[PDB]
Amino acid sequence: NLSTLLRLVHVDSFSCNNLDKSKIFGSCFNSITVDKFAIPNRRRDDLQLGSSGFLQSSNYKIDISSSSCQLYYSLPLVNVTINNFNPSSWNRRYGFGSFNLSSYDVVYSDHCFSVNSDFCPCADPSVVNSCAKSKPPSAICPAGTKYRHCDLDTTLYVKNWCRCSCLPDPISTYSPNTCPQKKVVVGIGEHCPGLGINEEKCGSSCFCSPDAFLGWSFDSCISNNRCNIFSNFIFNGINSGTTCSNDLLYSNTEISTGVCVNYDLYGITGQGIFKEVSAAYYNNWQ
Amino acid sequence: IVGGESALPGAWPWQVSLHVQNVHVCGGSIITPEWIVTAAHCVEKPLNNPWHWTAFAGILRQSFMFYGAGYQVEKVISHPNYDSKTKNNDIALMKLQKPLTFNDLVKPVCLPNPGMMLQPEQLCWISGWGATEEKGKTSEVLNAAKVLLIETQRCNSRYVYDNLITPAMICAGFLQGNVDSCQGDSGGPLVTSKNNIWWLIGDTSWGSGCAKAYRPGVYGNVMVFTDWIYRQMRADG
Amino acid sequence: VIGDFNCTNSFINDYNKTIPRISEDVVDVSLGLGTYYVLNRVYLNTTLLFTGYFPKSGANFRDLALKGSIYLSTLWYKPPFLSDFNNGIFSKVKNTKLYVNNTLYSEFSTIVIGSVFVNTSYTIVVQPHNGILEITACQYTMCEYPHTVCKSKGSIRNESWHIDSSEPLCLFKKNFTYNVSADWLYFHFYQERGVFYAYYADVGMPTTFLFSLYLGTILSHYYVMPLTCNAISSNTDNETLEY
Ligand SMILES: *[C@@H]1O[C@H](CO)[C@@H](O[C@@H]2O[C@H](CO)[C@@H](O)[C@H](O)[C@H]2NC(C)=O)[C@H](O)[C@H]1NC(C)=O
Ligand SMILES: *[C@@H]1O[C@H](CO)[C@@H](O[C@@H]2O[C@H](CO)[C@@H](O)[C@H](O)[C@H]2NC(C)=O)[C@H](O)[C@H]1NC(C)=O
Ligand SMILES: *[C@@H]1O[C@H](CO)[C@@H](O)[C@H](O)[C@H]1NC(C)=O
Ligand SMILES: *[C@@H]1O[C@H](CO)[C@@H](O)[C@H](O)[C@H]1NC(C)=O
Repeated sequence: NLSTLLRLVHVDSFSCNNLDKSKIFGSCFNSITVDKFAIPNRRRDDLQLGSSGFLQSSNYKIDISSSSCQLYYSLPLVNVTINNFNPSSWNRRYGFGSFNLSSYDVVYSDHCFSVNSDFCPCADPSVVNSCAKSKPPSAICPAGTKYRHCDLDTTLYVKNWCRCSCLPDPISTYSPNTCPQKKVVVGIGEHCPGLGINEEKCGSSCFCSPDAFLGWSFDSCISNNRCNIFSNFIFNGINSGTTCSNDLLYSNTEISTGVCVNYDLYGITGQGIFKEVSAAYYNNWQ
Repeated sequence: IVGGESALPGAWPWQVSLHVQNVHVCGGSIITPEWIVTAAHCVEKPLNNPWHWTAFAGILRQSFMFYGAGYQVEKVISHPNYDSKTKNNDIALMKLQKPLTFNDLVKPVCLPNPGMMLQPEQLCWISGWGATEEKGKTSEVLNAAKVLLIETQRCNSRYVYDNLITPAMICAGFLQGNVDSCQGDSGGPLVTSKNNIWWLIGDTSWGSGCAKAYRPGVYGNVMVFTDWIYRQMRADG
Repeated sequence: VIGDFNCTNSFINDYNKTIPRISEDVVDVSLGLGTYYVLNRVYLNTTLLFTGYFPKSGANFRDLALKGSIYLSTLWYKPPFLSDFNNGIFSKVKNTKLYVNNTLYSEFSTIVIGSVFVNTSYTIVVQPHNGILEITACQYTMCEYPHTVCKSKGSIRNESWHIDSSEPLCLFKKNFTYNVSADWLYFHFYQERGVFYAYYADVGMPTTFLFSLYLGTILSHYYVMPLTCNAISSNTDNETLEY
């Protein structure tokens, strides 16, 4: 029911794309997919219908070629919590923890990177021994992944000078093709594979420093002592399925006694006069 | 030359290879038919006695003669303020005893005038006889590649050279790699396209490998040494 | 073969005997057994002559309950176990009570009614979950070897009769409750003019109304899934399955 949804939720703005709100009040669909996430205060303009912002590039992409709606509602700050979890798999493989931020704070991704399975931010310590200038730390990488690519070469008089890849940082590197970490853009219904990891602060087992994870920021979402959360509704098919409306023609009207009224009760037609009479012979199925 | 292609017999008559002891070692370029411009690191003390030097022109594949059909170098003039440690002022001049009359596929390149107003990311071309991928042999055929000029301020970063480029030297190539010259590409004509005429503005002096990341090529800037070349020509006659 | 999908092929027997059982004490309508109340109508003190689908006085029953321990059988999913839903059936089932740590658990078999038991058709399933009847009629994906395991005194197998990665289109879904400590349960199923009806009763002679659904087709077949368990043997507590 549309009336019950907008009443129990403090709706602030509701707009639909490629769909009219007139046909929503009474129809039949196949399925409804709902996506919910918080709204950053500074990035509040990146949720428009078409924008190359930080949210639509690394957090969530909004499809345009499908009939969908946008719901902007607020939630009270009492008895509420925000879950900040990293959906990346290879990042937590090398010992990733949490952002460790204060309450009422959300984490958004602006620089996302995608790597393959054969990837290890760790160098072979047997090779780094012959290095004197810009010697990176090294440790034992688990099996199945190649070590960090580093080369030893002399320029004019420096015998021990080792050069590696992903310098200075994967966010802004001079040779993106040499570094295995490559920038990626999230698609329709896809998360970010992972964030950039500073190889200079990585590596016992290869354990990157918590400050080496770059390519993310945070911002508060408090507005009028309330938190802003976005909701997106996508309809799959129309004039079919079983997910129909309720307030189309039956809005739970009141019983009007005294005058004769048409009957559509449980599949029966006719007219008659109503009269309230106290009875107790009815059961829970009659 | 790495990542390039074989140079067709077009119009590139500004590459002269110097042969000593019947084997190619270093190349050079010509600006006037009385001198040869090349690097100075191959003109060290063990490489004295310029009488044992020959020059070939208009020869793409390095097999057309044997101890003959060449131009004997009369005298070689090098830069007096040359340092063997930092490799600064690495420009040498070789004078031929032959007139070298102009003919087909024989056309020198004019010197760059002061105030060229070169673009930062200017396009350039390289050519020479060197290895193919890494630590290879001398290429039998002539190959060429395309390079770009990078800024000296970006070339002096602590991760690429750590401030080891003098103001008389410039950097060029690609920071991503796969385009660089290996050992054996001494001298080399670094020309560019401007005003429908090529200008020799670079000269390969030294390098750190080829096709390696964060290790671009080093080319000598002949802009400062423009007055030094004119002084040697006037003092000759 | 019930469905058209592969559930499992682990230790499947070839054939067996599997003779049906016929019982005594035929129906007696002299007290109310075999009849059912009206759909949603209340009839006061009077005599009504109703023309409906009722069983014949003096008819025998057939035991279709199947119990397995380790191995299944191919003939279990073949006639005459796969009867025809001509006009309707009347079932008299009992709740198998199991006592574990002074706790009462009652489970019985599952009835499945349909037409061809395929994705492009509808299928009605009524399975009990510790006193909760889940009557759903969706377009499930039935496999060639449907079965169901017991919750209390679980077997060494897993319940797997349908596999679907997404929720299919369903026309009816609602749960019902009944007395767990009951002794016998009765059900009525029949169709007329393209609509389907269902009835259930835990205590008493007549039967109560459940729902009425419109399908537009004509169902022809029905089958009763076997209940694989371990506490329905002779060495365990003496109790059998009857349907
Ligand atoms: C239930 O219905 C029966 C059948 O009509 C009723 O029995 C008759 O009721 C009328 C009305 O009082 C009497 O005149 C007849 O003598 C009754 N006949 C018999 C055989 O008993 C019965 O009274 C009804 N019960 C009620 C209304 O409580
Ligand atoms: C009818 O009852 C069953 C059993 O309690 C419900 O099935 C449960 O559904 C929830 C929600 O998906 C699951 O978390 C449980 O695991 C299910 N239990 C079992 C035993 O399958 C079913 O949802 C109920 N139907 C309705 C319409 O409420
Ligand atoms: C007409 O009859 C109905 C039902 O008997 C009654 O409810 C209504 O009050 C009557 N109208 C008037 C004007 O008395
Ligand atoms: C269930 O059956 C038991 C035993 O007959 C009875 O005591 C109990 O009242 C019944 N419960 C209901 C809700 O009918």
